Amino acid sequence: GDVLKDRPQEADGIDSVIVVDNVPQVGPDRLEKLKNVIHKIFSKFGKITNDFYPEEDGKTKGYIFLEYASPAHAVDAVKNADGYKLDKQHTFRVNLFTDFDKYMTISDEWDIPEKQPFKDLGNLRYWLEEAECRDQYSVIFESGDRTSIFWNDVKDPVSIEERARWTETYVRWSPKGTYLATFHQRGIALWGGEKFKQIQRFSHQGVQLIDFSPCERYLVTFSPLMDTQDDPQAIIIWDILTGHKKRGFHCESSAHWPIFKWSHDGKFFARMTLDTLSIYETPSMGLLDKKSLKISGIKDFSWSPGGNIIAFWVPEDKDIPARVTLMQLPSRQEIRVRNLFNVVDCKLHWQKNGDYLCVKVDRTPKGTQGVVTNFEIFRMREKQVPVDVVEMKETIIAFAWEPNGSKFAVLHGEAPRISVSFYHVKSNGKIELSKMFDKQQANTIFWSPQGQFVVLAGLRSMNGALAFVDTSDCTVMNIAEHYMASDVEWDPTGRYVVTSVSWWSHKVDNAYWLWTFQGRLLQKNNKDRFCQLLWRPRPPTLLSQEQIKQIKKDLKKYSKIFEQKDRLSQSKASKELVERRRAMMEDFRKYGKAAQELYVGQKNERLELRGGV
Amino acid sequence: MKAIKLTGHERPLTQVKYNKEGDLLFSCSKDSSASVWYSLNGERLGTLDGHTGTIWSIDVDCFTKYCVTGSADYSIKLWDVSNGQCVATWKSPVPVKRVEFSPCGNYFLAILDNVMKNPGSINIYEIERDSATHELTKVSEEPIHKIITHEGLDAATVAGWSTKGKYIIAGHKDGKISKYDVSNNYEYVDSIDLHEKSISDMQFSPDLTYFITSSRDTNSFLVDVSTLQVLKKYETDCPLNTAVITPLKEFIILGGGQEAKDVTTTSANEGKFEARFYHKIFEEEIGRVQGHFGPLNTVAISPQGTSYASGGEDGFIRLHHFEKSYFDFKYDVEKAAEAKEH
Repeated sequence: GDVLKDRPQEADGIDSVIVVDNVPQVGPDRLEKLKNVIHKIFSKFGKITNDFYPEEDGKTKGYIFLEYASPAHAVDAVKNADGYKLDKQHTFRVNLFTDFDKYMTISDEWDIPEKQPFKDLGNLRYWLEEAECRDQYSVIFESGDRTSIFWNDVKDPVSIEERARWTETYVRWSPKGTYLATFHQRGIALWGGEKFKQIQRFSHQGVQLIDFSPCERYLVTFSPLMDTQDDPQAIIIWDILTGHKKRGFHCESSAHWPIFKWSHDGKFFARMTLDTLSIYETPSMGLLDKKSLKISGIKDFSWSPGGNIIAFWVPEDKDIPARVTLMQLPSRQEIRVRNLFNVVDCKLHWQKNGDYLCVKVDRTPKGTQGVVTNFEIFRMREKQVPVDVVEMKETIIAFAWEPNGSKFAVLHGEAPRISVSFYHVKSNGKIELSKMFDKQQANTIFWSPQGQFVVLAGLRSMNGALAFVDTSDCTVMNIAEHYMASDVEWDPTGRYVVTSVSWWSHKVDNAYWLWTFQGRLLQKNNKDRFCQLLWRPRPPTLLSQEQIKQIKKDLKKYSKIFEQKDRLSQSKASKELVERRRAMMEDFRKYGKAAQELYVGQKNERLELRGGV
Repeated sequence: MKAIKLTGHERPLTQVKYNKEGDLLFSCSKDSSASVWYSLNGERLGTLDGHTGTIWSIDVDCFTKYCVTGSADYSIKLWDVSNGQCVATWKSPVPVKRVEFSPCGNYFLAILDNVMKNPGSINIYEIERDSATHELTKVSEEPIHKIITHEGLDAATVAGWSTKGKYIIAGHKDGKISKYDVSNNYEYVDSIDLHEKSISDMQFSPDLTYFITSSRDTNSFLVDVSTLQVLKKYETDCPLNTAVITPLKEFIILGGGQEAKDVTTTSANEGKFEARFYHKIFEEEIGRVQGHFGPLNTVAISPQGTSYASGGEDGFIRLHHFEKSYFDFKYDVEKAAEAKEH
């Protein structure tokens, strides 16, 4: 009962006896009134057959014992309910007194056959062992009714597996490619191990969003379809290392996913209430400082890649003119605020290392127009966060930073084709316009992870519309097809571009297109009801000053050390039993040319290997 | 590939065929009605009813306007594909074992079996067609020519037309192939002696300039039309009923098998009559595709090379759609040579 250390037994004891604790305490009428309530509450398990109401040193009686003609109903009875509640402190607390034949002293404990980091090796390991020559792993929705696995073998993508109905909606990679997150409508699964099976699965239905912390430790699941799974905790956070639901947070209405945003380290997690920013903390998903930050009018918020900072912004809110705020955490201080004044919208673009925050700002004159776009760049390594005001120009529709660097590319509207502007860092300081190119169909700027190559893409156009630029000093290499292009992705090290046409987006061609950085198409493979393509992530495993030095070793001119040896190995792959088969192929092409000739001459017919359109 | 199973026929299959655009599949069996199926999903479009005997052969014209059937009931029928009605019947003094349209649809040949005292023959019929609608205007009750079993050969069992209808190629019950010159009043041109058993199938490449033979003697030969040179030999340990040349890829599909008879089959081993894929040029077995409960009697490939169908002595048709692993299947020297292009 009453003592602040007191509890019922923590497992079942002997089967036959009811122990109920913190009963209605003795006083006027209460003693016989206790029987009067007990023989209604406990009579639904069967009729009371013995009752024992002891007293102890003359102190008021906290517990009673009850027995039944069928005794083994008692083990159900103290499982069937606990906590049923009468007056005052009387909240009936149920147990069976201790076993005396069995004991709880030591067990066999707990096996695990394998865990998550094995298929991190089953990314890197496979990249070493496998013979080819020379690239990335997929990740294809489309060939056939199957979720399917491919390499990039230069000649074709070779298919490794095609698995029938693996996902019931969409399939998502883990950040290093370690797990595959597969949606099943009866619970999200993490498919692990080298040959792919479920190692972990999380029961949440109504889910459509299924995304990781960027450091692979936590999974966040969101149901836009309410069930009674959520009630009403629709944002559910699952810990991958334990395998457990750590939190649910109640549902949402605004805006784009992720609505709940992680820091880079995965230390902090947060969501906006419009009148208050709430900040939640790893490892247990607590509440930082035991507080939430009462700041009003926030229109979006973006975490820095650098430890540990949020950029957020407020438009004109009643008494408050518009501003962009840089806030440091866990201190929670608005370290750099700049009021921007009379803005239709703004977009907050971090550089990839946290070095700079560029803000794209659209300002309003008294005619109520989006008259001019400005670029204003905060510098975060530099003392007291100085600000590069850079640009003034008409209708900027896109902006993108150089990955891992400091250059950027910009698109302007209404000329009447889209104009492209290119920006570099000056040796005297400041970042400034350096080049432009004539107006085009490109609406999307998509840069290589290796910094040099930028794609200018007219996504969701029937034709053309992909243009390719090498950088520094931005020079156009190539322009190519992709009929009804929707989807676009790069190799993590910038060698290959893949672009696709999802059947969710478009239905006049449906395909994936695979292309080498140069201006050489590898292949385009039409696919019958094409759903999706995603490369498996492959981060460079370690990086260091000596690796950065080895990259500079040949000083710039040409080099001839590696590729010529791989081409020599490929040249060896045309030899030894190979020669007889090369001869066969040849003899066949010749036989065919001979008949091809004769038929053109004799009856004017062109031979073929498939029935023409 | 993915396979689904079409059931309609309760009797052993005798022939399956795709149409020119590869969206319909036609089949006949030892039942007296033929079926038409959508090749996309295996849905049954309808049936061809009117024969009273096994239908041995079915063919569909290049327009998909008519199909023709040959029957054990001693008749050939011409059917209108859009309503399934019979528009012409010819009576035969003997069963008809095979029928095929000329490449442009104005003639069909029919193999008349050598039964009772008939020596057998390949009959050629003419369909005069409206040049716009390709509907028929006239059929004659007589064939316009009869190639009677040539002196020294046994009766023909299979026949087809080469490119532009300039030759008829035939296979015979004594393992020979013979060739007839259509311009020159179908005169005998030449023959080769290939198999120790009857020729059980013969099918053409997509351009009709070469063909592939099969026999229950376990061998299959790829043969050039103009020379009758044998180009390739595929050697098996299995009696063959049927064979095809694939479009798109350089593959051959062969099919046959030996009925089990007296030996017990376990549930683990049930459903293992297969089609064998060979590389056309290297003559090497590259795959076996299981699924049938008795010998394969007929195989057909779509002209787009994107699916194939097989019909079994088990009374089922398995319909196969190729997947990405099939389209990308390549020997190392084939990857090399395809890249040498650029």
